[PDB]
Amino acid sequence: SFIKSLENRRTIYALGRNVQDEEKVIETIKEAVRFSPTAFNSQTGRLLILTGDAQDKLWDEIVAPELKAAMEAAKLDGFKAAFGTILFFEDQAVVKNLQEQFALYADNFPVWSEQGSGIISVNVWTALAELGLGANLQHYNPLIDEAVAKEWNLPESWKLRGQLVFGSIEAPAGEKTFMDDADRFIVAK
Amino acid sequence: SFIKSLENRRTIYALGRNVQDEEKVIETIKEAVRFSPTAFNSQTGRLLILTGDAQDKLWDEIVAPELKAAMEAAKLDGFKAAFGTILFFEDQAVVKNLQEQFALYADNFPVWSEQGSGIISVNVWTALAELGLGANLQHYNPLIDEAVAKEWNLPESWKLRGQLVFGSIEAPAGEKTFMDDADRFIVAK
Ligand SMILES: Cc1cc2nc3c(=O)[nH]c(=O)nc-3n(C[C@H](O)[C@H](O)[C@H](O)COP(=O)(O)O)c2cc1C
Ligand SMILES: Cc1cc2nc3c(=O)[nH]c(=O)nc-3n(C[C@H](O)[C@H](O)[C@H](O)COP(=O)(O)O)c2cc1C
Ligand SMILES: Oc1ccc(Nc2cc(Cl)c(O)c(Cl)c2)cc1
Ligand SMILES: Oc1ccc(Nc2cc(Cl)c(O)c(Cl)c2)cc1
Repeated sequence: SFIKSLENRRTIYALGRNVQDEEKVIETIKEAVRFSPTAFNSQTGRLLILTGDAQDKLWDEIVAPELKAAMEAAKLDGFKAAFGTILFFEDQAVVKNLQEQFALYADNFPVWSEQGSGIISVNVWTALAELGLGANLQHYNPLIDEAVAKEWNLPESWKLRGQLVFGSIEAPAGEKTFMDDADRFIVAK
Repeated sequence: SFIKSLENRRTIYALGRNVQDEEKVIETIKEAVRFSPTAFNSQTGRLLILTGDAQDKLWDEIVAPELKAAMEAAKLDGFKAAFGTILFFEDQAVVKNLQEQFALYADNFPVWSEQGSGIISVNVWTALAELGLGANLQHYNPLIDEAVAKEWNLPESWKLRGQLVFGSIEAPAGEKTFMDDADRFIVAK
């Protein structure tokens, strides 16, 4: 069931590279984004999908130095050890064009774009889990933005929002609690 | 499959009240939100689920007058005709507390909350579609916020983000196009 698929998606930090069919994984990532809704069917999400040498490079040559340099003013090995990383962006050129075309909803489009990033991120995350792969979602933006844009020659208008690290599950998810229903759902007739 | 479930979710404007098991619908809405991820497991989403008389009241006694009064400074019948409306909020008290506890990520929590609203909205939307029900997502916030808060005695800290109108499917979804893969997915090895 769909609810079972949602329940099956979890944050998995212990990731490896025991991935059998990388083509199928890419196809599934694309499909999850394709079938996600966005305001005005604006489809503002953009993805950079890194595996292999590019995966090593992101973590060793971009994230680590950026962090070290920032601090001066480990967990990273765990991210690098994964099969890959999906970097999620939102295309600001499209958001800007929507603000111009429909000045009525100018303030809304940035909000709806942010919601859209959440939407495609979890749809991909859940689709990967259905393949038996684990993932975790990181946020080393805005620190790594410029280096990522330069290395993979990305448009300036792509605004980095999240990095979904994914791979084979090497240890189970931890415990998770849930709020009291009564504190977040009200039903009225 | 999960991808099939995503593809099955569509915007349906022609909605009715031919809903067989309202308890099951409510259970499914709750489960979809429960199993959605949020930053720090903060679970900031809040829902007001309106059916029956409350559904009529929202559209006839709140949305319509607020709109008419705003304009002075139809489609609504189509929304009213649905079985119900799920109003999605984000609890600002929790966001504020997170900003205080982890001042390091103060700027992030509002963003992650917005993403979370997108996340739970589409998970519920898709779960409803799996039950054979249709829905559409509206945004009459912030115009109706105060009236909604007063009528259903909601906490001030609940910030209205979206209204998912749902019910039986009375006409099929319209045509939808998709961007070129090449313009939104980059794969690197
Ligand atoms: C919008 C968003 C931002 C998140 N940020 C991070 C993060 O930066 N680093 C991290 O390790 N997990 C992050 N998480 C993961 C959440 O902590 C996790 O989803 C939550 O604790 C529920 O656990 P689960 O994913 O196993 O269901 C984020 C999740 C969401 C939805
Ligand atoms: C964040 C968000 C905001 C949306 N805002 C509205 C809206 O205010 N009114 C409306 O009728 N549809 C709205 N939509 C519906 C989109 O236009 C619709 O999802 C998109 O055109 C794709 O069509 P589909 O839902 O049939 O897949 C919104 C969708 C999303 C994800
Ligand atoms: O209260 C509102 C009523 C109608 C709209 N118009 C609208 C219509 C569509 Cl199809 C959208 O995807 C979006 Cl984001 C907005 C926006 C706000
Ligand atoms: O670059 C970053 C690395 C680690 C964090 N910490 C963090 C850790 C968890 Cl479990 C979260 O749910 C969130 Cl939202 C943030 C935040 C940003």
